[PDB]
Amino acid sequence: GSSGSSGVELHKLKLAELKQECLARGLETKGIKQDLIHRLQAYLEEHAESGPSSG
Repeated sequence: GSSGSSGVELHKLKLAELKQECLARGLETKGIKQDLIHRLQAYLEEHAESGPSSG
């Protein structure tokens, strides 16, 4: 409505948060912050729910 935030970003999440997400998903919680995020994004894009059909 006002002064709100529409859209979640992994970056915002801390190292502990990123690792937690990977654990629940069942991915490798190894590497650094970038490693966790990169893996999360790759998985999201691959296991995309809605079609990319943009426009």
